[PDB]
Amino acid sequence: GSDLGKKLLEAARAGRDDEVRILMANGADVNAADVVGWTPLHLAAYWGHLEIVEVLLKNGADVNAYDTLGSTPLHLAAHFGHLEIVEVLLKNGADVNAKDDNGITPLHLAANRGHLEIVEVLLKYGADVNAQDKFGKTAFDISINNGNEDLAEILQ
Amino acid sequence: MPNFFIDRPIFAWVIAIIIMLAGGLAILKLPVAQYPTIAPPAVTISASYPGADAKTVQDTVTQVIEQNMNGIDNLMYMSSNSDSTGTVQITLTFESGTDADIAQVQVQNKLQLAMPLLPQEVQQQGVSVEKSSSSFLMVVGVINTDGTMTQEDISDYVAANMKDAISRTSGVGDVQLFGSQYAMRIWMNPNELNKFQLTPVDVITAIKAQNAQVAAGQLGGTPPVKGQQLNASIIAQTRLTSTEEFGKILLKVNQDGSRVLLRDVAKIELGGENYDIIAEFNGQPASGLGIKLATGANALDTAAAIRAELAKMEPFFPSGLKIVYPYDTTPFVKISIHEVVKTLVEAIILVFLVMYLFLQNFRATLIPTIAVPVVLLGTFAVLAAFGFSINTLTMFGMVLAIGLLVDDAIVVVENVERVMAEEGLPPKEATRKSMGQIQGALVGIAMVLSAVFVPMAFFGGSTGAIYRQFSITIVSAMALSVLVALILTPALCATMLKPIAKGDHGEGKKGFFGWFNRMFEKSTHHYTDSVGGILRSTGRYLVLYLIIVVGMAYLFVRLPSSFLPDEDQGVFMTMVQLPAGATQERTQKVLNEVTHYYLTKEKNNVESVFAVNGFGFAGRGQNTGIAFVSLKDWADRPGEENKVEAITMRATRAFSQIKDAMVFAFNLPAIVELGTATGFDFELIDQAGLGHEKLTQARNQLLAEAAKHPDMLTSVRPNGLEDTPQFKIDIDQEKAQALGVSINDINTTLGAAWGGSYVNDFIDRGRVKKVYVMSEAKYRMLPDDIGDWYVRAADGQMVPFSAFSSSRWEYGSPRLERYNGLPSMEILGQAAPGKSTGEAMELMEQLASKLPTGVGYDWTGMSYQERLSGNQAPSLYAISLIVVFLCLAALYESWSIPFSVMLVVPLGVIGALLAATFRGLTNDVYFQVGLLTTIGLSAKNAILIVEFAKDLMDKEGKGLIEATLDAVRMRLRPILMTSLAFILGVMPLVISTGAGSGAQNAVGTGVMGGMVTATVLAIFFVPVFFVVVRRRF
Amino acid sequence: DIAQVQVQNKLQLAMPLLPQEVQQQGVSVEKSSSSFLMVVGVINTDGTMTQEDISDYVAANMKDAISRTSGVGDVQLFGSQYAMRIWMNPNELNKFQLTPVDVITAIKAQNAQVAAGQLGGTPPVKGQQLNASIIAQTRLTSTEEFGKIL
Amino acid sequence: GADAKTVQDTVTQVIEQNMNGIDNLMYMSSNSDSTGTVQITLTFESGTDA
Amino acid sequence: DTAAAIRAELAKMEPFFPSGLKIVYPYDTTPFVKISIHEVVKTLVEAIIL
Amino acid sequence: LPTGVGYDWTGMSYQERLSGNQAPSLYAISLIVVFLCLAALYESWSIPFS
Repeated sequence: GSDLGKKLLEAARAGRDDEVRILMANGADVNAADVVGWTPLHLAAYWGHLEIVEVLLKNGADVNAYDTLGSTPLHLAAHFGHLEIVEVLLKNGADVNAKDDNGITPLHLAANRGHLEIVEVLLKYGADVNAQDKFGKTAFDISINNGNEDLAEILQ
Repeated sequence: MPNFFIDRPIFAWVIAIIIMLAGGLAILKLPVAQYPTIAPPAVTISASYPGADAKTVQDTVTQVIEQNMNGIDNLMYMSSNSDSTGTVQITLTFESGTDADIAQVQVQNKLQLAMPLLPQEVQQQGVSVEKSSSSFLMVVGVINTDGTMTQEDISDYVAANMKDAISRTSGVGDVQLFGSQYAMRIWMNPNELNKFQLTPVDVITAIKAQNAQVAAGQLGGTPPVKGQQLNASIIAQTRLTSTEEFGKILLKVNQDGSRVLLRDVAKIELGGENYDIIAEFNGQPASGLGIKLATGANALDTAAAIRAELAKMEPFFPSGLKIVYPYDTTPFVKISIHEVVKTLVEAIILVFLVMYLFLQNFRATLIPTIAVPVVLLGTFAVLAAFGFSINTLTMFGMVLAIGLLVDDAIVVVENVERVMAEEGLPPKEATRKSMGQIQGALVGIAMVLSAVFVPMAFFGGSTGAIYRQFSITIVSAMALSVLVALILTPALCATMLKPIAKGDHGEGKKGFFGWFNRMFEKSTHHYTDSVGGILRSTGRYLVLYLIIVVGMAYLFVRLPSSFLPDEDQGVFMTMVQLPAGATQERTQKVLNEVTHYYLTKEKNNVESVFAVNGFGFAGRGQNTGIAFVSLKDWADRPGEENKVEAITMRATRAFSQIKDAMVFAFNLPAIVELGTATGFDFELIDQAGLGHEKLTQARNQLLAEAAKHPDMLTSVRPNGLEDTPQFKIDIDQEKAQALGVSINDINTTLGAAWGGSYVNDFIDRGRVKKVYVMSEAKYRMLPDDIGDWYVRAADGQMVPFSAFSSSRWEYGSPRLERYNGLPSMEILGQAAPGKSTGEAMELMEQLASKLPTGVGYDWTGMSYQERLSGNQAPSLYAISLIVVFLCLAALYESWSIPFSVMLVVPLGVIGALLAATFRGLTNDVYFQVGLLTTIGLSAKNAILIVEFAKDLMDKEGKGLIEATLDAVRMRLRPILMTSLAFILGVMPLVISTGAGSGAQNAVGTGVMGGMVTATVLAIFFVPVFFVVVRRRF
Repeated sequence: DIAQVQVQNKLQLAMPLLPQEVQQQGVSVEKSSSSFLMVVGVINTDGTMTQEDISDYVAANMKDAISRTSGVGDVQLFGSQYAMRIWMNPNELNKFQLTPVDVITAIKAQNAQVAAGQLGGTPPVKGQQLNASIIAQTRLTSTEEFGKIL
Repeated sequence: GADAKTVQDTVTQVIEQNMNGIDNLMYMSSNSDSTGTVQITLTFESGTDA
Repeated sequence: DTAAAIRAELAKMEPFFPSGLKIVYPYDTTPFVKISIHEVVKTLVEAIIL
Repeated sequence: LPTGVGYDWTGMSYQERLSGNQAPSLYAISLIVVFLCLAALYESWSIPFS
């Protein structure tokens, strides 16, 4: 909500390392949030900017931050296939078994697109495979609807 | 021909009378506009699929029409823009020379067969094919001072009452509306619909069922029974007129007999159709309508008739209502067309009295005062015949010709006055002897100038429509000047002149006149000895020629090319663009700051401020906004600090401080519909089915790599919009049927509650208005209110949106633009202050060859006309030079001679190039036209020197040098008359600021500069060239 | 031109009389000569491109951009675009007590783009700081999305 | 089924609302019968291409 | 002229063709009408020579 | 008639008053174009007057 956080939000989505590091030098808030509830971590995990997501959490950015609906940056990264960001936000203390207000884990978002490497990355770190959304749907049923075989055998 | 109109003078007169009356039938009929139709004809399909996004429109409305615009004639573009409000706008663009009506019907029809592909939700709203001129002749604003009204009431009182009234007016064309005529809206409270177990679907049903019109039939209708004595129509239940009646319709009944209505569930009101736009005239809640001109009418009289029609109904409409004019250009067009009339009538005065200074005879001065009006009136007649009009371009065309109009009269008058003085011959014999010297030179000059200006008319495409006005006008003017110099002027010389006998060289007696004749003779003898001294020495003054040519060519490159000067039309604009995800309240907080700045600090210049939230250029979104700033008359704004080129800078500087708002104030361009600031319209296209995101990556890459060459690329901007948050609901198809819920119920509920559904039509005061249904803002602003909407399953139990749906956010584009069917994104920019455009074009079509696989480029806008053009001017001027050389070899009967005349074109050019440099003037079209005029009349004042010298060396055999001396002596006087009259008539154009400043100056500076040089240099060089060429051959 | 205009002005009276199975396919009115100005062929030199694959690319990426040309009144494709052809089997439909009408209803109920609305719309309330679009359904855009149709 | 007033409100006053601004138009008449049938007759100047 | 516009536009797509697609012209009547005029042009040139 | 009730012609009655308003300018433009032709033919302002 301050004039230093809005610039961080603007430069993280556009992918600028110089401006982001500078604005972080001046003590800008890396927990900044848009009118939707997004820190630059979410924007980087959404648009595929590493060398930035590696920078925001060193400066003290909240990894398990959530927006006005409960979507962490893992939800955004696990939904598009940013593996080099998934293996990062987890090394920095991200809740892999997280849940938005609806009730989906990042497995329910990675099994939809077919990002099997990320499925392995996540269940390596204790991702619940018997979890259910408010619909009563696991990752197995979601991999079956889409009719995949890899994600079908990964989950036994 | 001349010796014919000497013993037959009255004959000449009756021509000069006809081509005078023929002008009067054109001063009164010719339509007066600001600029003619130069833009490429174009049409704009428009369609608002309401309560939608940018992809829904792209996939259901835009791509469909974009596939079925097949077999259109003379098509260049298929530009398209789909917004998030729902409105798609498709802009075609046809060639130059195309009928707009035929193209418009071709489009209307190729769409009429594409209509039954669009949904049943656009066919209702309908599309609107209409020509694009973007040219508001004038805008009208309607206010309620009291404050009892709103935008949605003034809009209706304007539509139902006045739009009709000013539409029956003379030359009014199309009338656009700001605001929206009345419409009854039903705002629903889902907290009350659950209680009564209702939804916004059986409401749609009850409103479509209890307002429709039904056909019944007749009584005693044929075929009748024998013995019927009565026939009368039958009328069943019909439309609902008053809003109260809507509160009387039934939806259901409960077990206890309680009857359910609308009143107890929804809230019924009369408002507008679309609330997105919000107009304010100085903060006062206001609205208005906009008028654009009918093709082939007079704008001055049209505006003077509309300013009357609006008073004819002044007293009838309620008290508290006022009518103001935020944007008009006629107060500027009237000046722009008058500041030249007082220039032409000031030029005939100056050429009248200059001849009183040199000739010193009243009867000698009246002759051009008679010829020039004849020529102007015949020019107006010729324009009226070709369908042309009166514009700024056409009038400036005859302004920078007036010298060629007075030159063809004084050359005839001063030569007969020189003969009557050197030989004492009477006027008849003196004229019939002079025209025995000039009758052929004037025809050669006619051909020369025809070849000089004509090629300018075949040029590019949009500049063609400008050069063509100029060329047609000037060619008509010179064609009539030469005729009246072969028809009327010599007859006038044979009658009006008064006999003088030999030895009347002119000595003068007491006043300015004796001094002037004496000094003229003295300066003439000295100048003549000087030209002799020069003729003794060639090389010197033959190498200076190369110095001048080199300086000219080196100045022709430090001249920043342009198209037209921006001027003070009395109005400018401000543009507000806020961050994405911005509301209407913030934009209005910014526009009220704008208004306070313009009404508090600049009230000495600013008349009013017309702010429009939601009407931005390059976007109709809730984010942006515009403001039309109008200024006081030019007498109330004296000086240079009180112009628009300074208020623009003041306002830009002040609004740069506005936090979280990109504000930009700018002046109007000369040609509104056209592009400005010599930019380029580049655009990326995806020809491999790449996504929007990958093409956005390619664009960001190209921008990050174009800031690498700031030497020729300065501000390379994406004209489009960056992606912005959006709410993705995912309807679970399993849990929706597990409870027995129809999906066409879910989607309908959502769209009606949040987007508004055109349900039906109703009648009010004898006019059709619309019936919209929507939710009440309180219940549709945020998520987490979704759970308030309960839809009905077949089992009766009502289910919320929380059981079916999941929710998420995503960055999806608010605007999606196209080009020729394929997705694309536009990229603007401009060449550095010193570099040309072609360099910036080749650079970034070299930077575009390095983009990912499947991404191509294309040019649009003004940059497309330069691809199929550019190489027209050099070839056309080369063939013009050939034509001139041949027309002069015919006139002199020699292949070498002409070069002498053809070596004075760079003299009158360096003067203009020096003046426009000392004044900071660009290479406008006015500047090129002034260059051409100076070239033409310098060649004219040289052709006669050479013809005199040649005739003296063939008829009299005086010799080369002596004959050239006699010729420069004879012709000195008229050359100064022309130069002086032209300079004096044009000086007001170099000084006159205010109205028509950037154009008057752009013309007059170049003209004056070229004239000084082609007068004080051409008196000295052309004899050198003549002798040189005669010696070398 | 005016001839085509007169001809197409008389259709407007006839088009509402035709079935929704013709209009939905697209009527076409066109000046034309009866003989081909020319033919333009497209071939995959190497392979891995069946007639279908070449005809698609031709219709999508080079047919419309040529029919818009000035001088081309009519263009005939020697093939057809792609389309999610749905070859059904009765022995599996009577096994589920289904019919093609339910298939079509489900499809056109699940491949549809809804006019959702707008977050923070117009007219808003005092104190709103948000503006977004809403999205509920999309065009299934693939083959593995049509199969999940319920 | 529509009577003469319903069509002058719905059909005719919304067409003659747009028919203004056409080139070389001498006059325009209109008729609105009871069978719903509506006619609008625009008369242009002589020398005009029809 | 139409055929020239088309032979231009086609060149404006070949760069974006996938690996293997090739444009052939199995049927064109224009190659004859610009040769039927050339063999008569050079004919009337030989005529003035002779 | 009462106030707010005007009249206007149409059909042949429109062209009738059009011609009635045209004739007076026609009789003049056809005379001041005979005067000029005669003065030109005979080069005198008295012959056409007579």
